[PDB]
Parts: sequence; structure tokens; C-alpha cells
Amino acid sequence: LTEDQKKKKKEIMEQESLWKNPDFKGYNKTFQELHQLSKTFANNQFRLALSNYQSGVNTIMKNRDWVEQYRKEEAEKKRLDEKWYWQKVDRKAREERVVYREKMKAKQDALNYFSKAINHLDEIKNPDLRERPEFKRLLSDVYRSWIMAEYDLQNLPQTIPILELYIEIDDNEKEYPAHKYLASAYSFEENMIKKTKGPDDMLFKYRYKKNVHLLRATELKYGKDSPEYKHIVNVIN
Amino acid sequence: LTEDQKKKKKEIMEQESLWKNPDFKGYNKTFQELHQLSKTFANNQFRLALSNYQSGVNTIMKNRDWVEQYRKEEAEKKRLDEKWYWQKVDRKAREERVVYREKMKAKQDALNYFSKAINHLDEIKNPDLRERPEFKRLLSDVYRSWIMAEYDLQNLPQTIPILELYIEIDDNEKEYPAHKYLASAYSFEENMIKKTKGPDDMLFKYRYKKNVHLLRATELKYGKDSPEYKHIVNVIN
Amino acid sequence: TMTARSLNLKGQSGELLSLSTADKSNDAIGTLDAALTRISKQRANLGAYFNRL
Repeated sequence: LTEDQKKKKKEIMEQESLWKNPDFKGYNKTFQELHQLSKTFANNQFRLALSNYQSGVNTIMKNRDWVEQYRKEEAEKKRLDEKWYWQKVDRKAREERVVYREKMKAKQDALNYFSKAINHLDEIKNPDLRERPEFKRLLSDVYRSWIMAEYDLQNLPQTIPILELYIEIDDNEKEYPAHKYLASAYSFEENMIKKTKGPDDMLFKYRYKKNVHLLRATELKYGKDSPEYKHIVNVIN
Repeated sequence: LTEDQKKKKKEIMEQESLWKNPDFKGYNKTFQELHQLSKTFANNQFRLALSNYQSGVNTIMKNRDWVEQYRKEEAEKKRLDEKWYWQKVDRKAREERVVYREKMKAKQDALNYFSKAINHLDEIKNPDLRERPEFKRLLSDVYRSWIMAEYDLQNLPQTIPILELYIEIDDNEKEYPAHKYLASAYSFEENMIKKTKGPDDMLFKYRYKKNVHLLRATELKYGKDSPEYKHIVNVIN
Repeated sequence: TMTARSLNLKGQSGELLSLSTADKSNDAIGTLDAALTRISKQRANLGAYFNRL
């Protein structure tokens, strides 16, 4: 490969890791680095923004622990009224829907915290501070967790304004997962217009934006005028 | 014979004795050793577990005495209304049914006591105490009597989880009768699926487990690569 | 009251997806009388209590 392709391969893997579903090692790594930003910045509103973000991520982490425990407790029940396939489907429908609704509440609590993290960053008015890598990386991590929290629950239309704000920050536009999620969320919205028989202007708007971010994700991961890019060229036409 | 074959012959005979139907000499030996172990153990919940186990075995022993006395009293009756062969067959079936019903109740009372013996052993929470030879000896004796109480009444499917818990304790897995009973009970369950035209997954599950414990019992009593081991392996494969 | 108010017997010899079976049929019938008896008495206790009030 070229020196740029080898560099690119490394970067795409780091970006996929960056967007990894949260776990305890990633939690630790994340709060090491986000706290590193607090170190240099020494700003009480940034500190408060991080305190709220961390509480939001903790909501998500505690929920993941709840989901395993709940499913465990259900698995460990004796099911003597489960002699039919439909009864197994019944009890399955009971389990999953309670889990989804509890995850919905955890998402809302996590987004109330993320909203507070943003409201505290909004209070940093000095443009010399708002342009700091410390400001931008924290704001990026708040948006990323916000996007992922909604994505997991299939709330794809809601992810668009946050993905768009995300890619505007400090070269986030060069992140392959950011364009993949934008393209997928736009695809959903295009399909919503086709299913609900909505206006053509919105059909084409959503289709266009899907193709833009499909094309950019492809360019970023494989390189422009690669066999994979060249394929997308004719498909979007 | 080799030192291993002589040792094996000795051990199989001791294991067959270990699973001998209860009688007064075995009762005496068993409880004299359990009480000495209880004094060494010095654990009130072990003492209580033993008190209940012994009450359960006493239920079984008292029942065996009842069955002889009942059959004796019936044999000694003059039967003026037994003039036809079909009457003799009917009356014979009536005797056997009364004996079976009383043995069923004795089993139920004996298992309530064994369940209490287990519930008391469950209250020994310290892992350094649960690993005591005294703890494992009593727990093994409770499961063994429980398995036998059900086995005698042909309640073979019910013996499986208890046999499985039994073989997990202190090298019980190396006992030939334990694998013989597992293989026989699994065979019964396979036959139930074949007679009731049940699902294939359960047919093969039960057949598989029968073959595993059939071969393992064979290996344990006759040795690996014995004419008997080689035969069972060739039949199964 | 809860299901463990009586001897909570379900299922029967043959194919199951559980690991439990019912006991002596005659006692299972007797058990249901016990179940009804235990709760009927509790209801009557409330009934009687209502009359006290």
C-alpha cells in the first residue's frame, strides 16, 4: 500500500474504536482523556459540563448492568405456564418490551445530563476559550454519546442535527463512522417519506443527503477513485 | 491382575455397596460416622442438616418395616370371596396398589426431610466450610438417598438433576453406579420421547446423554481400551 | 396469599419444558381442597372483620 493508505487503515480502526459501544475499559479511557482536558482548561463551567456528561454516561453504564441482571432474573424463573410456542413468545414479548422501555428512561435521563453538559459549555462565552481543543473534544464526546444513545433505540431522525453539529467540530468531518450514521439516518428518513407517501421535495432531500454521506464515508475509508469509490460514483448518478 | 485392575475391582465392589438398598447394618454404620463427622465439624447448620437427613432415612426404614408387616397381615387372612381366578388377580392388584400408595407417601415425607437437610447445608455460606470433607460427605449422602427413594418408585426423569449435582461433588463422577443410574434414567426419557412422538431435539439430547454415561460407566468399571470399552465406543460412533 | 399458599402442583408425567411434576393424583385433588380451604378461611376472616367494623 501507499504511506497514506497504511495511515488511513490505522485511523479508520481508531475511529471505529472511538464509536465503540460503551464498556468499562472505554469508560475509564474516555474519562482519563476528558479529565485531561479539565486539567489544562481550569474552567468551572467546563468542569460542570464534564461532571454532567459523566453522570449521563454513568446512567448508560448502570442501565447496561440492569439489562443483564433483568434478563438473568427472568431466565432463572421457573416457567410452568410455558407449554406452548405462543406462551414462550408471550414471555419473550414481556421481557424485551420492559427492557426497551427501561432503556428509553435511561436514554432520557442520559440526554437530560447531556443537555445540561451543553448548557454549561454554552456559558463559556470567550471565543479564545470556545476554540480550545479542550472545549471541542468534550463537546464532541457529549454529542457522540447522545447520538449513540438515540441510535441504539432506533431514534434515527433525532440523530441528524447532532451528527451535523458533530462533524462541524475540529476535523470530525473526516470520521468514517460519523458519515456512516448520517447516511443510515438519512436513508431511514427517505424510507419514511416512501412509506408514509410524503412530499417529493423531502424524498429527494433525504436521498441526496444519504448519497453525499455514503460517498464521503466511502472516500474516507477507501480513498477517492478506488475500485470501491468508482462503484459509488455510478450508483449515486 | 495389575495394581490398577485390583484397585479398580475393590473400588467397584465398595461403590456397589455404597448404593446398596438401605438396611439396618448400613443405617447404623452411616449414622455412627455422620455423627462423629458432625462433632468434628462443630457447625450448628450441619448438625441440623444431619438431624433432618436422619429423620428422612428413618421414614424410609419405617416404611420398609410397614411393607413387610402389611403383606404378612394380608397373607394371613382367610379369603372366602376369592373363588375365581379373576378375583385372585383383582385382590393381588389391590394389595400392590395400597403398598405403592403408602411407599409414595413415605417417599414424599423422606424428600421433605432431605430438602430440609439441603436447605440447612445451604445456610453454610463460608466457602472454607462448604469445601469440608464433612460437608461433602453429608450432601452426597442426602442426594444418594434422594436418588434411591425416587429410583425405587420408577420416578427416573426426576433423578437426573440430583444425580448431576451428586457427580459434581468430591470425585463422585468416578462412581460406576452414578453413571449407570444416569444412563438408565436418560434411556427412560429417550423412550418417553419415542412413545409420545416428542421432538427430535429431545430424542437426541437424551440419547446422547445416555451414550456418554453408558460409555463412562463402562470405562470406570472395565478400563479404557478393554474389550467392553472398545465394543461400546464402536456401537455409539 | 401467593401461589405458594398450597402445594403448587403443575404438569404431569410425559413431555415437559419444566423440571417438575405433579404428585399423587388423589393428594393433588386434596391439595386443591386445601387451597380453597385456606383462602376461603382468609376471606371469611376479612368478612367477619368487615362485620366487626
